[PDB]
Amino acid sequence: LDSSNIPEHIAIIMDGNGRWAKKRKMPRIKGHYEGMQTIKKITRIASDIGVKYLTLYAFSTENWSRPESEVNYIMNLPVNFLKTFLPELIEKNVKVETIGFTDKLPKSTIEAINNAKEKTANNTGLKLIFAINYGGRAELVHSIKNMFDELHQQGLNSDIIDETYINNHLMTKDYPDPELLIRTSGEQRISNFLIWQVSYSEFIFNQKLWPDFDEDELIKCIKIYQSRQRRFGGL
Amino acid sequence: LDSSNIPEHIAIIMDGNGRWAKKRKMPRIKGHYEGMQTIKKITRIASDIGVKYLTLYAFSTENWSRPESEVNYIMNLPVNFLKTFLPELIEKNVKVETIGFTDKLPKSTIEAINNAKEKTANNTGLKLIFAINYGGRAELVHSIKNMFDELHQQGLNSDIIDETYINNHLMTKDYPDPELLIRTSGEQRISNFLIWQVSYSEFIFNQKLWPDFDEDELIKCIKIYQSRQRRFGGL
Ligand SMILES: CC(C)=CCC/C(C)=C/CC/C(C)=C/COP(=O)(O)OP(=O)(O)O
Ligand SMILES: CC(C)=CCC/C(C)=C/CC/C(C)=C/COP(=O)(O)OP(=O)(O)O
Ligand SMILES: [Mg+2]
Ligand SMILES: [Mg+2]
Repeated sequence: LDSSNIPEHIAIIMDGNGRWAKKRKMPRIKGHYEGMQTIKKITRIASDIGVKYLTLYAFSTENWSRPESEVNYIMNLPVNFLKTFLPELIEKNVKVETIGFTDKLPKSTIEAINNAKEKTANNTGLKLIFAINYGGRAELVHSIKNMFDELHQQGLNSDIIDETYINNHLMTKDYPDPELLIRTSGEQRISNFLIWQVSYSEFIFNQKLWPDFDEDELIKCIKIYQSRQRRFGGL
Repeated sequence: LDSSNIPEHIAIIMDGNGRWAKKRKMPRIKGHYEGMQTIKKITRIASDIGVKYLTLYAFSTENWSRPESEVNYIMNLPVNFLKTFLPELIEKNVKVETIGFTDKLPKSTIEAINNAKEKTANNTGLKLIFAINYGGRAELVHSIKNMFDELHQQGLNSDIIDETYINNHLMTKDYPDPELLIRTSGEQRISNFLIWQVSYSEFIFNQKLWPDFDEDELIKCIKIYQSRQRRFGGL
């Protein structure tokens, strides 16, 4: 890797958990258990190579359509993840954050995530950002409702609204846009993830199912990214 | 092709014109001339197989950064395209439309496009939609400014705003979202194209440079699309 060109913000769509379990004739939830564990692997390497922000698509606003047993299992898994891994996150200087409508989560999940946020609030290393009950269209709807009230309450007109003003009212207002979006499993689509923020991101569609995605694969994606030629509409 | 599953709306990022000319040691504008001609090829096949909407990314809000000679050439090419091809568009029942901030175009280009719009306004076949001076972030900024005024002038609160209401205030309010987004040249990014509307589109990153993209290649992309398994967040 060119150590002077580590991306600041990698976003990942963690797809293929279900297929990983079905290849092994196991229930879909087993694939989610293993995908939860794989988050720990990827968090370690991203932190050790100096990525600043890692956003993971854990549960979309459309995933409520799935069987309740699967929704409940995914929504409970942060409790298991933090019980075993929070001490290492604190020691590695990682700061835990979320984006999405996290008030809809089980109360025990809200409590475990709030505890992890408070215990890492002053950490200055990798920001590990879980997008949970998150979707780009609903993010924009919410941000638009807030900008409408804010401008009216500040006695302002919509002439102030520009692309920059929108950036600063999104759930991702404190993060740069990702340079790199990775999706595993070989699907080629963004599925409502960060749709405003990925306007000029490089995309990598990695063929491994998420539970098989490991440190070496992350490094291979970064090396591919370092070969891309970004132009932002110019020459 | 499965004739019962022709996508209704294909969106295409027409990339690689510059590289096509540079491979031949020709100026970049020559590649744009040839890309203009290739639009005619693709319009014919899309219309003959029964695609309903074809949106082409002709000039982005970021492409103003490019050399003025190149911007002027691209902005003038619709005049040449319509002079030679408008009669065939009228006979093929195609309806010409645009999205973007088309008031910024040369006056002779505005006149030629307005003439083509008027002469095809009642056509019921393929909608051939040029995205010219178009970008998804600026589209959203403009739509947001309009929704803020509309709600205030109708004595409404922002509680009405939902994903549907946004769809109905975009430049693409009269089009379904594309099932398929194709980008030529092997770049893997969306570059501000239709960023709200492609939330669940299938992506195909075709390796041909745009002037080499032909009917056979379009049909191959549709056959790939017909093999994709779309899930919209569910199982
Ligand atoms: C700390 C924390 C957030 C833990 C929870 C992590 C976790 C298990 C997120 C689920 C991610 C998800 C919906 C993957 C999609 O694979 P898929 O089900 O679509 O797989 P398929 O396409 O092969 O069926
Ligand atoms: C009717 C009508 C709208 C005519 C005009 C069509 C036309 C020539 C559009 C230009 C499309 C464009 C900016 C392609 C990008 O290739 P690129 O310049 O980025 O190629 P490169 O990446 O290989 O340099
Ligand atoms: Mg999936
Ligand atoms: Mg290009």
